[PDB]
Amino acid sequence: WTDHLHLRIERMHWLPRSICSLPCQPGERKKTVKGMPCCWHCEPCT
Amino acid sequence: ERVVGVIGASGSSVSIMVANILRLFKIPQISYASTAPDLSDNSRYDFFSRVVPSDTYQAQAMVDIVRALKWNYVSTVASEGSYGESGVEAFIQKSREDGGVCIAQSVKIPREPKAGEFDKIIRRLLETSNARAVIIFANEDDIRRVLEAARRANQTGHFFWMGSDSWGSKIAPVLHLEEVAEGAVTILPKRMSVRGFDRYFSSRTLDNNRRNIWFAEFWEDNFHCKKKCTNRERIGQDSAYEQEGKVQFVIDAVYAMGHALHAMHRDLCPGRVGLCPRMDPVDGTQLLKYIRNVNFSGIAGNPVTFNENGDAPGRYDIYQYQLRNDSAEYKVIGSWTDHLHLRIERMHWLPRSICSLPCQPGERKKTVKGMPCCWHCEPCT
Amino acid sequence: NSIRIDGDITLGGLFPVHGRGSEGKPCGELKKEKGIHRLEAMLFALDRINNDPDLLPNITLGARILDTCSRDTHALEQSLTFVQALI
Repeated sequence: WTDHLHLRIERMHWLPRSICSLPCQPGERKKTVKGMPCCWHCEPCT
Repeated sequence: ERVVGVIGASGSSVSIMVANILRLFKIPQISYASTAPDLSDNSRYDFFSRVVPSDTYQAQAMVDIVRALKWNYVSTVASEGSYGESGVEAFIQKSREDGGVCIAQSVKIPREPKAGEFDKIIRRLLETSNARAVIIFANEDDIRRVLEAARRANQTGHFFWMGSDSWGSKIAPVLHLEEVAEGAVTILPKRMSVRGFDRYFSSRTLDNNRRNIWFAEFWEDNFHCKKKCTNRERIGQDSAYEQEGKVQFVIDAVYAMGHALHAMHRDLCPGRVGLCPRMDPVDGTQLLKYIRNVNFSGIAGNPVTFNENGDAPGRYDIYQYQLRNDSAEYKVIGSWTDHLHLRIERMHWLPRSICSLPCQPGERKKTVKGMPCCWHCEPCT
Repeated sequence: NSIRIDGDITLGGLFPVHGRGSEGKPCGELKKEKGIHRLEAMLFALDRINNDPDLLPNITLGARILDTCSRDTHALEQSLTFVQALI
């Protein structure tokens, strides 16, 4: 890090997933969130 | 000329660097407004026997207040320095331990405002309209600017400001009237108007005392002159002054120090009426112990006691600032020594800062989240 | 004690030789990995500076290192000793 990130993903050994609310890839549920853009809640509308 | 004891400063951040330095030279320090709990430990500042209770009692009183007011979604705003950080940390800890009053957002006020920073606080608070009541732990300098910024936001009555120890029964922080600070809650330790101090102040002029070098600019600020002003003007019936809430604590601290010195002269020195040679090199530990072992009645009759940590027993009063259409003044509303005694009937000339309105009277269920303050409505089929 | 050697220029030093002690004692377990390595680094740098003719010729640099114990009070006391020695 020299004011420009040079991270090497090929040398990462533990890919990790630290996400509050799992995303909805098919997009069949409404994306509702609280008063903070932190969790993408999926609501299965009718 | 040698100082046996020094009265501690008001600011907790200032008091920390005062007390750690003075601990090296072994001189006890007694404060009147530094109530930060991080100075109450008898391992980092031993020479800090203060005559005011810590901020843990203030946090307990605040959480009791919001519990009695049915408030569960309260925002937190703190300025830089130890006092605000310790106060908000104690408030968060005491609210998390019991009552379930979580914190929506934590806002920080830097020591070096850049104009644009203060109006950032107001629009960061406005991003969560559910959080109405806001806890303020800053001093008057940041409080006035926060109130001014909120006034320009055209959000009168939306925020239920809560006053900290530094926002007690004072005129300067509430100089914005009720245009943006209508009915603001306030907590202050158990003060009492000093008749002797009032009599002393009633006989003070510009040329009366030459010791107070700051009195010249004090008079200049009171009446703008060097618009020339006369020397015969009286400040008693022309400035509408009001003594500060902590001056009684200053007098109490001075009385306690004098009592400790009298006890030292009675015990260590012989029955003479002068300073014995043994008392000329005053020992810091002995004087600190004597201060901790004082017992006398104050001007208001309240007992003065010192514990192992050098903190006064918990005693607080809760007031509210609002206009009664006749005269805007502070009135004793609630008392707090060990349990809340707030008077509901004398509040808001009763609103609740609920995170979410009730979902349904059995029509739909309510769920919780990481913070158990908001009842998320969920329609059962 | 501490590390005090004679020199034309006396440089002060605070190093966390000991860890953060509990309430029983101000100084806890000595940090051999942390404190001693930095102590030896400063000593080696001072020796190299003294032995370097290009940097401060005919001038030696003293050592004024005292223990910190990873405690604010202990470090402030050591700085008090520093300022007392200076005055």
